[PDB]
Amino acid sequence: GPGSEFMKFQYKEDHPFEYRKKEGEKIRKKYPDRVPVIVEKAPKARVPDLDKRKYLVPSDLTVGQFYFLIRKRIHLRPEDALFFFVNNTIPPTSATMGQLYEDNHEEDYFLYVAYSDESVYGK
Amino acid sequence: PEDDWTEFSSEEIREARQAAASH
Repeated sequence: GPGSEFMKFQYKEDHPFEYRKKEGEKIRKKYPDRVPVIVEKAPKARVPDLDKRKYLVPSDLTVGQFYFLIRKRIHLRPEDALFFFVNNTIPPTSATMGQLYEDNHEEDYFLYVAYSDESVYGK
Repeated sequence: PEDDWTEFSSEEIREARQAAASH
């Protein structure tokens, strides 16, 4: 398969590009102050999977606020590590989700966020 | 339940803004 640092989302493996782009473009035209986000565990992560992986988040929510919400859903221990990756790098927690989206969304108009217990995506 | 959207509630957003406020 691919190299360990190539970001793979089961969402993309389960839904053809056409379906994703139709959905992402429609949701952005409808809700211009919200951004659509797919959240999944990185393949090698020793972290629980998320119940819900598809989010519509306010554009003025910060990355650190979204992280709080996602971490709350995973039900981690107080000592546990968790890192987000967008396009292979840890996104700045002080950025807004709207800015992160504007810079990083794919051609299907989704923003893709992976999480791991390791600070490097493929480790 | 194929592929629903999840949106946070307003109170959930409020709690997040309080626990991860800007510096």
